[PDB]
Amino acid sequence: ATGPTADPEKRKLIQQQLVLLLHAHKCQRREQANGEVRACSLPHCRTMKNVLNHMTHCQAGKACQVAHCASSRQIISHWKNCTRHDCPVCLPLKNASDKR
Amino acid sequence: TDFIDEEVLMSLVIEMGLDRIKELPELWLGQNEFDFMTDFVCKQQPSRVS
Ligand SMILES: [Zn+2]
Ligand SMILES: [Zn+2]
Ligand SMILES: [Zn+2]
Repeated sequence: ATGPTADPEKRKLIQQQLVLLLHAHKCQRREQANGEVRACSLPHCRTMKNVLNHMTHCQAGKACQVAHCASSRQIISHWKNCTRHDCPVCLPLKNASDKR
Repeated sequence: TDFIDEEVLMSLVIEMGLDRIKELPELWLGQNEFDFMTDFVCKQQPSRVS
C-alpha cells in the first residue's frame, strides 16, 4: 500500500533508534572520563546505553526477549557495509556531520 | 576530524525531533517479523481467485 514490505513505521523507528544508539556510544565515555558525570542533555539515551552493554555480549538474537538488543545489534551491521551508497539510515547521518 | 561527534547526533536529534520521546517502541530486526532491508516478495493472490 504506502510502500514495500521493508519500508513501514518500523523503518521510521530505526532512523530514531540509530540516532539514540550513536549518542549512547558517545555518552558512555562522559561518565567514565571522571566517575560521577551522570547528567545528560537527552535522558532517553539511557535506554540505548543499557541495551548496548547487553547486545555487545548477547548471543540469543533469534529468541532474545530484549527486543531492543536484537534491534540495535542489526543497525550497525547494516550501516557499516552500506556506507558506499545513499540509504534512509546512512544518508541523514552522513549529512549531519557538517554541523561541527 | 574523520568520524561522528556527540553534537552531530544532537543536531540529528533536533532534525528528527527525538527530544519529544517518552517511551521507546519495539522492533524485531533479529526475526522474519521486520526484515528491514528485504524486498516486496510477499505480493500474492488467495486460492479463492483460481
Ligand atoms: Zn546521553
Ligand atoms: Zn540480547
Ligand atoms: Zn544503509
